Amino acid sequence: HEQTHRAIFRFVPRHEDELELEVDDPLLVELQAEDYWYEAYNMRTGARGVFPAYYAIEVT
Amino acid sequence: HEQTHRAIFRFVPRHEDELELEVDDPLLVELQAEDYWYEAYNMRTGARGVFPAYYAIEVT
Amino acid sequence: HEQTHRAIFRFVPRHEDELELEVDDPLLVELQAEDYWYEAYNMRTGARGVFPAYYAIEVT
Amino acid sequence: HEQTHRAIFRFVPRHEDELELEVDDPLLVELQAEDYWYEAYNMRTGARGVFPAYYAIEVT
Repeated sequence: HEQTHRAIFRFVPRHEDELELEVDDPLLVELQAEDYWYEAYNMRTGARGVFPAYYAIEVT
Repeated sequence: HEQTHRAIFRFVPRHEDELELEVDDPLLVELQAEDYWYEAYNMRTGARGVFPAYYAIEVT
Repeated sequence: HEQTHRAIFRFVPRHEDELELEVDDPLLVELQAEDYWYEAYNMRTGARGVFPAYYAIEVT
Repeated sequence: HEQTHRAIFRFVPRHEDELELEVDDPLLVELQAEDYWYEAYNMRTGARGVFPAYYAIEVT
């Protein structure tokens, strides 16, 4: 589908379900959990996973 | 010992080693890992654990 | 229009085009430049100007 | 002399006196102005200048 967010901080995973993030990485957020994590697809690396909500910003 | 940082965003753990954070929580960071995670002690809840570096700011 | 961000750090200008920021100041970001600066309107002081991107966070 | 801080956010100048910053750049802060700006020397690029205080953290 289409790009919803952009990563603003670098995020390096420590757990299996976490998604790696480079700054300015295009993201397609598929779910915004109630516990403040985002389930998304990294369009640069073609990878799915979760990451802390504050590491990304919407693109609008 | 003494307070080094202050949590600025709310962080809810998903993994055993992660530390829960409320906004404005006093933190005593014991280690600043090279992969961008902080090992700290939450002075409000008396709990140890790790969390994403950008969720806290130094107090000076 | 409506509030988009919130200032999180105190920012005191040094140049004519920079916008003064108090912590927790409501901001209406009108443009997110590609060089990492934000052109915004401070709803508390009714002033326009630019400031470093990391000094504000979206409100959602 | 010796390294005092580390840049944590990317900073791209807009004015002559501002100092460019890459994330994790070693900095030798020479002055901590009262208006929240830092006059420093970037040890990676060998350049002097000023930048917003919150973009760097001490190394201790």
